[PDB]
Amino acid sequence: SQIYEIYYKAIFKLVPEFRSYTEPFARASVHLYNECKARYSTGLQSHYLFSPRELTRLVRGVYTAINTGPRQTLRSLIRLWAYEAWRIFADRLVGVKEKNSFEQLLYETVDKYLPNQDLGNISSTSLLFSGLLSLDFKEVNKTDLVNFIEERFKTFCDEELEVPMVIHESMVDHILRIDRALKQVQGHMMLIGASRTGKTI
Amino acid sequence: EKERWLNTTKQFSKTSQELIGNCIISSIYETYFGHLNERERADMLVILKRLLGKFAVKYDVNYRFIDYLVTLDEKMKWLECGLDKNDYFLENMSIVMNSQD
Amino acid sequence: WDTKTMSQVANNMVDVIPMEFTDFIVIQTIRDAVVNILIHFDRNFYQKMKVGVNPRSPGYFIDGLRALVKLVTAKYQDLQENQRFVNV
Amino acid sequence: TEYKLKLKNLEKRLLEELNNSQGNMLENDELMVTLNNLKKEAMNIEKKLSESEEFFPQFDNLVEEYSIIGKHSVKIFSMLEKFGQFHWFYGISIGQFLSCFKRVFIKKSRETRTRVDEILWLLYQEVYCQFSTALDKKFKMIMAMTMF
Repeated sequence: SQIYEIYYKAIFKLVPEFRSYTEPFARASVHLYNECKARYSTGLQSHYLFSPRELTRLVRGVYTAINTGPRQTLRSLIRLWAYEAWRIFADRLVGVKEKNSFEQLLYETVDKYLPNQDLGNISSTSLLFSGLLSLDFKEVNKTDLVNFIEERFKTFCDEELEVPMVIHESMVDHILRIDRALKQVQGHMMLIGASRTGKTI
Repeated sequence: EKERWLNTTKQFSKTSQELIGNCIISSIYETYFGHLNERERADMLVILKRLLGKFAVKYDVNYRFIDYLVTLDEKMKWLECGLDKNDYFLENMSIVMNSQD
Repeated sequence: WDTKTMSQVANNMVDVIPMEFTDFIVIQTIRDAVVNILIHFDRNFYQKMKVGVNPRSPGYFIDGLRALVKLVTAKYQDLQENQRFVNV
Repeated sequence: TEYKLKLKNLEKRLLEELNNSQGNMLENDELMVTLNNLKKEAMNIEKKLSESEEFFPQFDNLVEEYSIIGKHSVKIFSMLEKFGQFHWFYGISIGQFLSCFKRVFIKKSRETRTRVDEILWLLYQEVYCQFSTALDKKFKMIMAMTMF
């Protein structure tokens, strides 16, 4: 918690207006971690393996979304932290029970360390941050991203390999995950699509 | 008397409203039933038929996949080429030939 | 594939509308009933037939939908042809 | 299927013949006998449908006794296939099983003489008689006990 409070202090030189919120963000990030490693252990799945490397990735993602993002309000900051916490911890989770478990854990952590009523739906399907539409990495509207994906998919289908498919709610979130993975410098990602999910496409 | 035989015009409407469930059954055959045993195919047929029954979809009661999707000329050609008599083998051949997307 | 995603894909697949007639038992749309039938059959198929610790995922669903579209178009065309013949 | 194809064929023949021979007289009685033969060949389809409405339930009721037979037949064949599994000489195919199952009715025809029960037991007896010879005494008695 101390080391990552120092990290949050160092990254909050881009938004000193929230200099007082450098500590609660670290503790929460640690608390989440302390729970994520406890609830989801190697007994459930072979890949439920967390480490301080995940906390470093979380801090790095927060910094990456701030440095190329518009001015962040407190709500924008906490939703950005939530987005990156999802992308680091919960994307690897399996089943639905455990994803809802992590969602409620994020709510509990925020309620514990960040008392606010400005929150909305914290689920991964409601908060969406993309650098595709906006010039900066900003939370955008759902319908905007849907229409953008459709119009770009038409051209991707006409220029590259011809494949018809249906844009659905999960496709957008997964495309956002792949985008944030391919944007960072050392981008590497493994998809577990059982089949025909089109992980390839 | 032929004026009387024209009644197939009224029979058409009844024969039409069921083609939807019939095509449902046929597509489900083509796709899933390829790698299933005779007993397996019969059981999944019963399951699909009762699912169609619980829903507001008409389907042909006296339904035979073979008679429904294969034409008599192809049914003759296949056997002439040496296909077995088993209705199971006829269904297999029909699945192999009909859909080729 | 989540059931919601399956229903979205099935709805965008049968956007072509060759069919007609009512929903005797109350959304209350024809294509929605058809895709519900297909989804339940896919689930029951993976439940009854395949043995294994839940590794597989719906692939037969897409092919079934496309084949259904193809066959329904063919049947509507043939039926209209027959009706036209008998009408003339 | 054949009479439906021929029905469409005869409809097309009649229609194509009506465009040309509309001005001909004495064609009346000729077209009369034509369409009357057609009436009969269509009431033939009607008859076959009517008798089908009586035939299909008899079939769906007869299938149950013969499935009662089929369960035992397939379990005996599974036993013999496991014999084949154990050793290479005790192999057994479907053709031999079906032949042995056919032999039972020839025997009854010569005999001239619940039918389902008797035919099932005849199946057992003929299976034992035919497939006891390709086994050794050990497996002979094994098959005897297992089929009993």
